[PDB]
Amino acid sequence: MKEGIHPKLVPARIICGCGNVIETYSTKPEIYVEVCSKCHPFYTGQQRFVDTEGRVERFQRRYGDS
Amino acid sequence: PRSLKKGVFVDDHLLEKVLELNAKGEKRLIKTWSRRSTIVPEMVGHTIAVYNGKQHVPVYITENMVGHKLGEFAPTRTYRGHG
Amino acid sequence: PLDVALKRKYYEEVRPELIRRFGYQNVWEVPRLEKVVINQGLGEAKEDARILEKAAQELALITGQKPAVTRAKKSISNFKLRKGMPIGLRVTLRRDRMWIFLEKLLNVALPRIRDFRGLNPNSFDGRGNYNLGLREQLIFPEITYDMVDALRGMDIAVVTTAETDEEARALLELLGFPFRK
Amino acid sequence: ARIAGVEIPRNKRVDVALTYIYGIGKARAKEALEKTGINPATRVKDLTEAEVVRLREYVENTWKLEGELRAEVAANIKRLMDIGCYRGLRHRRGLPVRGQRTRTNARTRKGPRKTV
Amino acid sequence: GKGDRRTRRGKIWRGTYGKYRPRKK
RNA sequence: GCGGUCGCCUCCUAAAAGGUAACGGAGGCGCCCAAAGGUCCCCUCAGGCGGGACGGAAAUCCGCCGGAGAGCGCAAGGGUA
RNA sequence: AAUCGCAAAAAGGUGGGCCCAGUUCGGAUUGGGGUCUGCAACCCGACCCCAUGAAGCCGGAAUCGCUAGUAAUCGCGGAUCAGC
RNA sequence: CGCGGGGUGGAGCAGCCCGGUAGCUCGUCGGGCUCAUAACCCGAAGGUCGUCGGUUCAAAUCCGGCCCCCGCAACCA
Ligand SMILES: [Mg+2]
Ligand SMILES: [Mg+2]
Ligand SMILES: [Mg+2]
Ligand SMILES: [Mg+2]
Ligand SMILES: [Mg+2]
Ligand SMILES: [Mg+2]
Ligand SMILES: [Mg+2]
Ligand SMILES: [Mg+2]
Ligand SMILES: [Mg+2]
Ligand SMILES: [Mg+2]
Ligand SMILES: [Mg+2]
Ligand SMILES: [Mg+2]
Ligand SMILES: [Mg+2]
Ligand SMILES: [Mg+2]
Ligand SMILES: [Mg+2]
Ligand SMILES: [Mg+2]
Ligand SMILES: [Mg+2]
Ligand SMILES: [Mg+2]
Ligand SMILES: [Mg+2]
Ligand SMILES: [Mg+2]
Ligand SMILES: [Mg+2]
Ligand SMILES: [Mg+2]
Ligand SMILES: [Mg+2]
Ligand SMILES: [Mg+2]
Ligand SMILES: [Mg+2]
Ligand SMILES: [Mg+2]
Ligand SMILES: [Mg+2]
Ligand SMILES: [Mg+2]
Ligand SMILES: [Mg+2]
Repeated sequence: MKEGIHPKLVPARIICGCGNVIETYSTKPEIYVEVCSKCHPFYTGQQRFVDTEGRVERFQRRYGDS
Repeated sequence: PRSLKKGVFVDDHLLEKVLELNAKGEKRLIKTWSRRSTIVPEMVGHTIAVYNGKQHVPVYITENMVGHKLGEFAPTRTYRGHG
Repeated sequence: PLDVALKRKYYEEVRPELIRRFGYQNVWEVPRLEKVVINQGLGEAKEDARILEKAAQELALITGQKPAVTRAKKSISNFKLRKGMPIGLRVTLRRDRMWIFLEKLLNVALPRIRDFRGLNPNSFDGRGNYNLGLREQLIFPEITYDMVDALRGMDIAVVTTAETDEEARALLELLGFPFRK
Repeated sequence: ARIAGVEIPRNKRVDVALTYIYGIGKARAKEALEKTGINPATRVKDLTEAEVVRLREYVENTWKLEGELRAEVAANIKRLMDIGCYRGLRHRRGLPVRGQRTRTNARTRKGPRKTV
Repeated sequence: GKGDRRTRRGKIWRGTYGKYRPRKK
């Protein structure tokens, strides 16, 4: 790369719903990310939290017995 | 929203004819005047003819019309825009 | 820095599982990553360069490279635009510096997308390369939310040595790319 | 600090800064406060990073919000329309769904006047 | 305001009672 | 007479050298550029398909295909990667 | 039924919070979950709760009311009435 | 078929030189004043620029063909 006119890019830290991401290698070492969904939080590790599909089923059971 | 439950009110004359169509297992056009009543899950698949005040409108039935009433599928409007 | 977790994961994980899956006779035949091109379509900066440098400021902060400023090939009235004028920002990152970038893209950025149930499994351009469009520059860890003045996304073009995208798919998958199946 | 999906509130207070989330009102907010054992009177401007994470996980996991909620709403409407439901074909015509008189004052749901 | 059923003054206006205006003298 | 024309460039007429007429068929010039000049070094188009937030037929980007149909300040011709 | 009940009067008063923010202003619309009346709440009831939070930052030309316990502003009751 | 000027909201006119945005009066529609209409006052809608092609990044505008309009000319014979 050309000299000057550049960001430093240095080994860094990171935080999330997980714990730590040592990899990084970026400017501004040590970062606090809202939620790294890579550690296992969110969608991956298919939580499917707040599960759904009430719709028919819901009005079905409060109906079969009302 | 809306409610009424702890009763789930449905008229007879059709409920009897709907049940009498499950046993023997026969699906055919069934005319009614009762839009005051809820629907299925024992009617699911029957072509009930709901009344709109003018004439009976044939209404297909699927397991997602369940929670609602019969009149909700037989409009009393006839609008077709303005001008 | 020649370590990098993903660069490691490619050789000692992805590369082998790819061979026993396609049966490459040679060593090179197996798909290598090369060249990741990031391009901001920025008509937003028609008659104001002041807004074009703040973006470059941002792009180099997330990539580690100062981007090059593309310019309008032809004049095209309808939406202003004459033969000159800075109309875009683009940086081509290759080996290593591409690796450290692609790693944070998977383990931080995409995770921070409002919604997101997977990347499009049809953005493969047939000859085995993948493109994806982001809608804002806040999903990258380097961004502080207090450095922004307005939201501007970008185009990301990942290119692979794999002749087919049937294969190009596996590479990206095994690398840890979240596809919507 | 970022909570549901994203949505960064700030200052003012804590029981109000939660309302600014899609899916959270006076109740759902003023509730999670003494359920994660935190003082509302303080401002999100200042609070231990610990308190911050009790919120996000509590709220973002207790129920669905922002994107997820919105997605479910528009999804219920699609069904109402799909089925031929009157309550549903009042969504096609973009007209008031809950009774009401459209002969006049229906603006909010009908839009600005198109005089003739 | 007298139109926010989700408050004291609102509940009074309509004349009803509830969570935001409980019956308790 | 009235009308039109009057010098210069391009094409055809022009009969495979040059040249060649008519109030024959059609266009253009009366400028322009301190870089649109000299040299050295690099670079190669137009399009077509696929791919990609706001990008739409077309703004910027990636992929393959693309001998020139692009470009060369303005007419036409010849020329030219 | 002056001898019980509707019944809390409301503004006010005290204390505290909001700090000018389309905002703890404003509650329209809409999704969801229920209560009650009624044979029956789809068209078409009211009410509660959760979420949604709209237009509105003071209204062009015009125009109404009121001379005192009036005008403003605050609540309460009744008739009709299953409910509204 | 000579020469010159034109063709633009419903009417009549600008805008065309010089490129890049279509303006005026009337009328039309909605509201006001009036017992009522008009006058009057407050608001709003409405034109692809005769036509086909060309030029340019861009055409009511520059260029060409065609169709209509107005004016002038048609003399010695
Ligand atoms: Mg009987
Ligand atoms: Mg109503
Ligand atoms: Mg008041
Ligand atoms: Mg309020
Ligand atoms: Mg003469
Ligand atoms: Mg010759
Ligand atoms: Mg091309
Ligand atoms: Mg393309
Ligand atoms: Mg395309
Ligand atoms: Mg050429
Ligand atoms: Mg030429
Ligand atoms: Mg030539
Ligand atoms: Mg040539
Ligand atoms: Mg009472
Ligand atoms: Mg507003
Ligand atoms: Mg509010
Ligand atoms: Mg204010
Ligand atoms: Mg008097
Ligand atoms: Mg009253
Ligand atoms: Mg009553
Ligand atoms: Mg004229
Ligand atoms: Mg005219
Ligand atoms: Mg003129
Ligand atoms: Mg007028
Ligand atoms: Mg009028
Ligand atoms: Mg013409
Ligand atoms: Mg040119
Ligand atoms: Mg034209
Ligand atoms: Mg004479």
